[PDB]
Amino acid sequence: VFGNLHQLGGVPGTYQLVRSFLNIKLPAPLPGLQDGEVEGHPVWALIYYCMRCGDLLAASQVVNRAQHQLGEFKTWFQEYMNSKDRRLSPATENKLRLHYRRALRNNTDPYKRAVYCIIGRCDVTDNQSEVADKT
Amino acid sequence: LERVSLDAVNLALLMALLYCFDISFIEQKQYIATIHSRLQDSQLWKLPGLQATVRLAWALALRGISQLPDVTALAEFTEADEAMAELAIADNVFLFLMESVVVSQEEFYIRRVHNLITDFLALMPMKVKQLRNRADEDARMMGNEPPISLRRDLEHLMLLIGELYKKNPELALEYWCPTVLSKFVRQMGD
Repeated sequence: VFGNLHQLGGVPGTYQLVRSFLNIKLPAPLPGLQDGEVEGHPVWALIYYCMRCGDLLAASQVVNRAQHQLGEFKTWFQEYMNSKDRRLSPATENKLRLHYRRALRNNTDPYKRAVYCIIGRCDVTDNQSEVADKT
Repeated sequence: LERVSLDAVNLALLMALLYCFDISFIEQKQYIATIHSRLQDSQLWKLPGLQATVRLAWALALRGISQLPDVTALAEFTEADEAMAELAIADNVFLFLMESVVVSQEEFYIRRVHNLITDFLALMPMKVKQLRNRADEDARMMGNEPPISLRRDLEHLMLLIGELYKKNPELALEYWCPTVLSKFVRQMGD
């Protein structure tokens, strides 16, 4: 971000810096393919990267604003965040896991899968298909 | 009867079994207690659906029997009844009722069954609510017919009514005549 552009149009907030990474950096040669995008922005990729950065809170906020419909997950994100990040509810974690296996596991947008898998610790057999790009 | 699933012949025995459970008081209740225990154990059998029904039916009755508190105090409801009944529902106890009802000694059968059907309303309402709430939450906003039907236990019950009652007005009147069924209808309307 700290190098030309726009200089990004908006304020230097962390969120925008990541939007820049996702948009300017190599998610697009000349933009496209299989993300879920609203208003020109891959939300799931954003949450994933923000999470990658360590900005969990911001990632949570993005989800809140998201316009999505897996919303139960939204709940499970927030408490994961609230606690020590080992979100352990004696309650639902089990429920989240079932949904992952049935709905999410066989399908979806790579980043969405990443967020579910990583936050949830959903499927211990380990690896994320499309978006592991670095060692 | 187990050593029959499809065999229609099963219907012939339903009068005896329905009425038998209806008159559980006659048994002792050392015996009734023993049956109850054996049945909970018997949850092993999914393949026999009709075992599952009859047992579930017994439970619907047993709850009423426990009214003389000597029995009821002894038992814990969650362990003693709800857990088992719930298991039976999961094991398609409603589905087979629906089948019995849909695929309709007529007097004995109609009378005994309608007693069965009604017992379920009055004694069972906790189960109905449990299932209804379960169903509302379960599906999420590509559902296949099989997925739609899986959880459908409550609707199946409604159909049970529809098949059993159909024609038969006699029976049907019971719903309307006094303002628990009438409660049932109000409930279902919700």
